[PDB]
Amino acid sequence: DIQMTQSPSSLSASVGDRVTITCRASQSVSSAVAWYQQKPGKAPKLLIYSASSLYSGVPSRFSGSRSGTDFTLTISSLQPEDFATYYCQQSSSSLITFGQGTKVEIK
Amino acid sequence: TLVYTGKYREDFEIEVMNYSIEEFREFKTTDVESVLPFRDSSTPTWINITGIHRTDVVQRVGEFFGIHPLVLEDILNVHQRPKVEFFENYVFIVLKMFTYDKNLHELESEQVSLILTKNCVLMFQEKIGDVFDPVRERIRYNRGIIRKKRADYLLYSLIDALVDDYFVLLEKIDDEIDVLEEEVLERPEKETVQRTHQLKRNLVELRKTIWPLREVLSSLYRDVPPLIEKETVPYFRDVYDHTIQIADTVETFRDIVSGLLDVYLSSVSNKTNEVMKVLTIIATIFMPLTFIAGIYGMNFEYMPELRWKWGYPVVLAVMGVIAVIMVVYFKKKKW
Amino acid sequence: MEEKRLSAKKGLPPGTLVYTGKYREDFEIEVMNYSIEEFREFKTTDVESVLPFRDSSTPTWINITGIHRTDVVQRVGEFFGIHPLVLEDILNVHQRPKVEFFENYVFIVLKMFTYDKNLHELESEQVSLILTKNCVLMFQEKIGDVFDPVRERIRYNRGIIRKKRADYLLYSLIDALVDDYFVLLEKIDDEIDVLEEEVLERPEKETVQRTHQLKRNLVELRKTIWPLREVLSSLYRDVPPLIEKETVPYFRDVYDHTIQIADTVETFRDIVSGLLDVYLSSVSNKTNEVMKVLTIIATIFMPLTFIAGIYGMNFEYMPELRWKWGYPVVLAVMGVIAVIMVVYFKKKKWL
Amino acid sequence: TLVYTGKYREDFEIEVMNYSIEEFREFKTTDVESVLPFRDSSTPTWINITGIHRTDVVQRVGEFFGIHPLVLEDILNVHQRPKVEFFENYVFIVLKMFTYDKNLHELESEQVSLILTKNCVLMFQEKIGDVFDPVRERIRYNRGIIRKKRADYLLYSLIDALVDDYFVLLEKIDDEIDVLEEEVLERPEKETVQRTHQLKRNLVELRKTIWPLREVLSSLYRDVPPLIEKETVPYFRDVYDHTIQIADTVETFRDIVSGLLDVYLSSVSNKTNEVMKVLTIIATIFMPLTFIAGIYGMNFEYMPELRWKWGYPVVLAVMGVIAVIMVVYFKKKKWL
Amino acid sequence: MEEKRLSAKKGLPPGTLVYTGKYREDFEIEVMNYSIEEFREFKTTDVESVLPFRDSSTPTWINITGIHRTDVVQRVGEFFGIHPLVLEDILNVHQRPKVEFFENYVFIVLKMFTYDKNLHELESEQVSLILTKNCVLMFQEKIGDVFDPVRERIRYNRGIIRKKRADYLLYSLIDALVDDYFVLLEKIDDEIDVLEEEVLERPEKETVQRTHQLKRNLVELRKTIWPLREVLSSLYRDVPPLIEKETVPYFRDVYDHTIQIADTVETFRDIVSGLLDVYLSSVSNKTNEVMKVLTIIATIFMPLTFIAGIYGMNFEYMPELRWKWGYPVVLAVMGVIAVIMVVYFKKKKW
Amino acid sequence: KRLSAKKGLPPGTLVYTGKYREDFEIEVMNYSIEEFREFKTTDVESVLPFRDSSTPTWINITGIHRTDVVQRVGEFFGIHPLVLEDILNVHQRPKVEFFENYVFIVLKMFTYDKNLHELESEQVSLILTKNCVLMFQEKIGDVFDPVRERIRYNRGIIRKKRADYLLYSLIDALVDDYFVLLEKIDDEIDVLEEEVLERPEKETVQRTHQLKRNLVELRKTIWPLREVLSSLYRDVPPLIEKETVPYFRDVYDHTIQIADTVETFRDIVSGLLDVYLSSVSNKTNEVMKVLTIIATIFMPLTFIAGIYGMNFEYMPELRWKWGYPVVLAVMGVIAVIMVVYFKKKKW
Amino acid sequence: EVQLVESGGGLVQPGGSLRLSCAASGFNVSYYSIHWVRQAPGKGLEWVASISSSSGSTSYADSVKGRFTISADTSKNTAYLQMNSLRAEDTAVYYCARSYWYYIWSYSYGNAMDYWGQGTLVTVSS
Ligand SMILES: [Mg+2]
Ligand SMILES: [Mg+2]
Ligand SMILES: [Mg+2]
Repeated sequence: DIQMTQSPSSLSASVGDRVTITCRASQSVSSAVAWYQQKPGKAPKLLIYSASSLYSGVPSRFSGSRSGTDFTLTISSLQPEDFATYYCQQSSSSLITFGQGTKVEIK
Repeated sequence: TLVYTGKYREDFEIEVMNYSIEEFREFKTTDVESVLPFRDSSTPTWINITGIHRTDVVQRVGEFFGIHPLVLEDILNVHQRPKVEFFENYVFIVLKMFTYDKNLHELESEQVSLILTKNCVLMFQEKIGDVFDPVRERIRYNRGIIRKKRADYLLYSLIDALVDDYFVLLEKIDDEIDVLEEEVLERPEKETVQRTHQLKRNLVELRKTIWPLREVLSSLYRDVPPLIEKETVPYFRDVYDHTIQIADTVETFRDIVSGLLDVYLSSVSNKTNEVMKVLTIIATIFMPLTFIAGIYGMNFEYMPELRWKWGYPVVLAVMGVIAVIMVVYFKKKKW
Repeated sequence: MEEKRLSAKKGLPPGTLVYTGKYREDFEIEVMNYSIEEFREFKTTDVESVLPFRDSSTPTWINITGIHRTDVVQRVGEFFGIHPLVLEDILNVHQRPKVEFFENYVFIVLKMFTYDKNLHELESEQVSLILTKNCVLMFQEKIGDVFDPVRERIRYNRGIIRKKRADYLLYSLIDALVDDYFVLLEKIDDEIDVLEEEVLERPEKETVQRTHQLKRNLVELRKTIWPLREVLSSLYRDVPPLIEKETVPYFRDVYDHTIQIADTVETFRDIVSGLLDVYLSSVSNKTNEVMKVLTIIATIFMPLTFIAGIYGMNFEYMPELRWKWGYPVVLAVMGVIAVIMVVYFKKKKWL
Repeated sequence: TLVYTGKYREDFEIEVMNYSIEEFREFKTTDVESVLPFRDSSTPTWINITGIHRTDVVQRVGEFFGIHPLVLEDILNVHQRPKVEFFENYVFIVLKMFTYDKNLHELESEQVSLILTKNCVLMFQEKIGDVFDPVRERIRYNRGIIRKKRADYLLYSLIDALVDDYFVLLEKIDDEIDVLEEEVLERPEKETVQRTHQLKRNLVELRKTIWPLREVLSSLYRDVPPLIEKETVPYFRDVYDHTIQIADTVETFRDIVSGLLDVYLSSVSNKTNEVMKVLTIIATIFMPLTFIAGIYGMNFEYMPELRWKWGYPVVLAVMGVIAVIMVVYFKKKKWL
Repeated sequence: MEEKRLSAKKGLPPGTLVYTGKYREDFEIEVMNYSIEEFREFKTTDVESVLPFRDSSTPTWINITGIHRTDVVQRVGEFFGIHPLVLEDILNVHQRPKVEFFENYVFIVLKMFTYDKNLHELESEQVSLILTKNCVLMFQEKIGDVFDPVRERIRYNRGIIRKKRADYLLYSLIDALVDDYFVLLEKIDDEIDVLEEEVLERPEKETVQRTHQLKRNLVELRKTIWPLREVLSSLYRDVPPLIEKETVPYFRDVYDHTIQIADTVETFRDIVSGLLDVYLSSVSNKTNEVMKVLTIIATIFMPLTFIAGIYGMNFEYMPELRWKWGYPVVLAVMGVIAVIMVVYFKKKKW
Repeated sequence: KRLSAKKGLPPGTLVYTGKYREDFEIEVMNYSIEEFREFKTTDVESVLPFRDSSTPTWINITGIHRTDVVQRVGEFFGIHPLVLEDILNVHQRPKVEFFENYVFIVLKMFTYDKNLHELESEQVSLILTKNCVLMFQEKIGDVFDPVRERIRYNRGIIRKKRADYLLYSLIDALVDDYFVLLEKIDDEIDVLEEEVLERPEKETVQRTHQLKRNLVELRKTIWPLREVLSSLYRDVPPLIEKETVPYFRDVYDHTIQIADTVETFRDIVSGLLDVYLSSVSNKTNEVMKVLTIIATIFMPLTFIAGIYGMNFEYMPELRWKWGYPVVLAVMGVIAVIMVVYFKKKKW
Repeated sequence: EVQLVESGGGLVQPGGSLRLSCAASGFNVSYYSIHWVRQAPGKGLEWVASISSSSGSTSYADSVKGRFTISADTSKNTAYLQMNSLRAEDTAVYYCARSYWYYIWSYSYGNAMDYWGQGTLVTVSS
């Protein structure tokens, strides 16, 4: 199927600096990439869909973009509520797969 | 006689796939006479000929099955467009494959000719490699109702495989357009204009190919010939809808690339002005200075500046003076 | 032509209706029930408190805002017996204005054009209308429309809307939508004037980009206006059973208005096309000035450099020992040549 | 009734005019208490409300005559398109007047609207200064058919005066087109683009003003008002003919001005070519020559240029002949 | 001769049909008196067989191919009761498509275009259809139709053309013409595509007249399309008694087809308009190529020759003179200047 | 200067706004089935007795510069002041006016000089009253001689019919003149096309503008002609008789055809300037290519000469081993390696 | 108001079976697709199966295909996951999600998951 390789595996940062998480696809995933945020013990939450569209209610600090096959999630001003694990998910085909995750912690 | 127009003559083989509700039985041979007598088999027979450049075998095969020599002309007529022709004992369809390369953005095409007959379907291909491996899997491993239906369902399955490959090609073209959008709007680059030209050309080829396929599918289901049968009309109608869905994306992509070209070519005159400004700046501040050097570089005796108050530093300071006045002259009126 | 079937798309389950669009923030249902004497209105979130308006006597206006709620659209269409292809067309915004006549309702696709001053972006939004026997069904994407004057007319019994039936409500909605195009086409006017002033003063690439955005926007406006005029013409010269005979002149007036809509957009198109050539003339004039500078410099200083090289060659025999060693004479020759070139340039008015 | 744009604010005056063969009357006032001359209907009534700055006079005259307050804002509002209305008790028409300044290419648009009741021509102005004085001169000299008609001739006379003003203004525009034409053809300059585009936009605004006026007069003439006595319908048609002539002249002016700009662009793009010719000729003649002058400046020690009838005039002659042959090679191509 | 010169049509007494066309070499009549169970075909070159079908109860399709003969059209018109002021309308090729209703028949004038690919020119053939009583009278100037599928459906039952009356035959012919218009539009699209490639990649001198010929052909095409929609609207919106009222949806579909054709023509016109303006930009880009080349070379070499001259001019007591290491230092400095110019120009922007 | 009579007295003025006053002659052609009569006289009253004949007559008034004679002629016929003032002024768009007693028709002439490429117009008037027609001309000379020849030698049916056929003959002669004018202009368009394709000059833009204004004036004169004949046919004035309408149908169709022809001429004139601009741009590209090739060949050679030509006492190339031929060979190699770069990219 | 609730999760012997019940309230499962996503302790999310109730379309991951079974109940407005031939590597927290389709291009569609359930923990050991 399609592998989503999400890098880095983990990250430590402060409050206010830009956080960028990258996800690459095995083959062409035509802008069908969505980003999720999960906190320990809680169900995942939707942040981005169509690789650039902000889901309703999500703060404007979160941003996404695609350049061909690779995808990036950007948090412009990191805030204490943002420390969690982030996943990239593709739904180009009927067999939909996730990335391995990325844990954002305190520097 | 029969003449082949294409440019693929390196290989040739014949692949056969008979099947029934009970069992399936496949061949990969090289002799035309071996595959010849499958016409009268009550079970569906799928015939694949990987080399049509060998005009002898493609001439031999059509004589037995009873296909008019005009379709023989068309099968080896590589330079064609998709089309479908109905006949009393068979129906003749011509389709196009498409091979794309990400590293080298050229859209290669291979022509496939389909002859649906009674309980037998003939395939004619130029090179090795096709899009029908999933159909082979369904035939081999009973993966669907393809085993329970007749040759019309096989024609469905093959046309569906072709449109699936078209969807994959669309995915690759979409990736290329996504990259080129930023590579053109954000920055100017010498390679990008040629890349945009190639993308436009490939989209033109896709548009010239896709609409005949849409008309072919509409002919297949809308006006029913006896071969297709009534049960298979919904399937061909679904394929027709898929073709609509491909064509709309092709139009959208063409509009996007046309907009990119329009912007780039609209941004040309001031670029010409800037290059001329650079060249004029360079020439204005150096040609008179070279003249100043040359005029004191003449082989003239009794010239006043022998050692008059450090003549060489005086000349160099003069050079600096004209350089400064020339550079400030441009900045005042902003070239 | 066809039998009005579902599209049976790929990579998508067969019974699926999909909202084709970008707006997923707002959902509201505004019902506006009125008669000659009575009047009421209420916002709603659940659809089930709106279905009992299908069977009624007063003319009702049901305004569903937010079509990304495909469940609400399907529920409404099922209650009102609307063909699933019609719901698919409601949910598909990538289409031109349409008008379809059915045995029990009319289905009109229209477009609203909000234009913003900054970034000069032309934004579009599909609005869909279904006229049933007593109910007009409206589907939108976002909050914000052009139907506030109609709302005030019902709320204050102004006009004559409350005396007539749902046909007049449909006419009022279409009339307000068409009249907003006049606001759009008078907004574009001052922007064209500003572009003209800028191209008279400051030629840059941003002006080119602005002018080409104008051209693309006007092409899209034409592609939206022409099907709109055809839709109004069909609403006029077809007399469906649902629209009474006394509503036809109003639709005629709407068609008339669309006429000068298109006429003035054509005039704006060719005037900005003229601005383009004004731009090219100005930039070519600037390049002419700079090229004159370069060619004057070259014309003066190629021959003088050549003469300096000639008198600066190193041969065994030289003309040095004559004409008072001719060095000031040679310099005077160079000066005379330069003066002749300069006056010749000034003779031809060469800046 | 109070709301209006009225970009010009100054003193307000009112002039009336009642005339006949037997008696001659003319009065001036600053206020409209003189309601007795109105509604008499015995003789034609013409009053020139020279100003709309104060809305009270318009409101009062609307109270006295037919009002229909929906159009009071229209008559007050200068920014309103030329239209026509057929309300009862009068006829409502909206027109415009233009004044051209050659020195400063701007065309002022002072809105003028006429309402005509039963044997009373209510004539509303916007500013002091009219092109309507031919009619007053005709009345004072007591000539023409102005006296005998039943107040349906004054509307035609005023519209004819307005159309004559339109003729003279398009004549002035014709003069302007001719002068910019000669400017573009023989003596181009930098700001000629500004003049041409100002003329173009003026022509666009005049088209937008006159085009609706043609169908306003079409509705007025083909759909005759009930108050017209039908004795001089041919004059009410000659007005329409003059309007269509004005529209055609505006269209042809727009065409001519559109062509002039492209003539200018061709001018500048041929100037580019002449500059390029000069630069290429000079560079290509003198660059090989300076290369030879710089290569024969090679100092070294062993130079085979010694003697051979002296190399100085040999190299000078070969430079001259190569320059001449290059020039004549450019002579056949007619570059220079 | 031709169209720019107008020496024809000048001196001729009225009362006689005059041929305004250019083809006077092919005359042929083909008749299909088809019915619900039978169809009769009779390829003829004589008028006599045509007449007895005027009062036939079954549908009849008279096709007079070649109208250069005055007497043939005269006899047909007076036999079928066509008004005299209409015969010259059949005989007038220059006038635009139109429809003129009448009490017992309908007069329809259309045009059919064939596009030559070897020489990009549009040719038009006048066609006149008269739906009188139970027969359809069609007049042409040359052999070669777009109604071959209609003929096949008449001969071979591929539809309901047989079981209907003559108005359905008229609808079938109109639909055939509209389909051929779609085919014409496809060929024109191919021509515009190849022209756009020509403009975009390689500009030559001969492309500009091709662009103007394409624009002129599109203008003529649009001018012909405009009245066709009006004719179709007059056909279905207010159906005369000669139309069975069971064929309204068919003409309505043809009207939709005409709408689509007009949209395609408008898009083609816009593209053709943009072609020359983008040709100018393409030539300017080709100019800018050599612009940049010359700019790089001049910037590399003028400062270098300036420095060579200043260190190479001759007068006594040069401070740099009498130094052994000056020459390698000078060459190193010149190379550094050259490489910094190269990296500034070609490596990052040009 | 035009538009002088509009300011002043609306009801009517009697002034001739023409530039011709040289000649003043009268031509009268009283004709019937069996009679033949022609004469030339300068007497104003000499034409009065001939108007009372029931047979149709054609009175020609060339060089209408005397206002008194025109006023007298109009007064005898009771000419309306509007028609009387419209006769005199030259710069009036062609418009047909029908009245109870007579019909007023005004058109324009045209002649072309090949050398000066100039278009000039002369105004003529058509007034049909009782059984006579009035001809008013701006000067001597006209293209109406085919009608005179057909009257003289009894050709066609003009002898049998009334003055309506005479009016149609006059209109036909005018349309023939117009067709000849457009045929002449076609030759100029063709030669301009050839010249602009194979020899552009600075004069071509002025030529194109002058031709454009010529065609604009021709269109502004021909469209009212079409409107005049359209009103003449459809409005069916009482004075025109039967057995005449098909002629007017023919002339109306001919006017539509000439309008189409002048529209085609307009499009060709529009395209000529675009072809010219394309040619100029291609020439500029060529000239820059030549300049760049010369510069890129010769600047590095000058640099090479200058480097080794410096005033250095420590140059090894000064007597290294016959260094001058060596550096000549190096420069030749440089020149050839640069020139082979060209002709590969087509420069 | 719109919510998803999971049940059935528990401790099951290897080679065993259990059914997971996804109780949906606030919406109709006919109009939306329902997904099953699991998460092993310490490892990331992994997509198991999907059901389009109205059309009956079902898709499975290879790790569970032919071994799991997704189903829908329009009357009960609930979706089920059946887990057969269970391995110890199927132990995880099982989430129920709801997704909508959105439009990118004509040929291309994507879906995103709005709401989730708190999940049920399935243990397969001993
Ligand atoms: Mg241009
Ligand atoms: Mg030197
Ligand atoms: Mg030296």
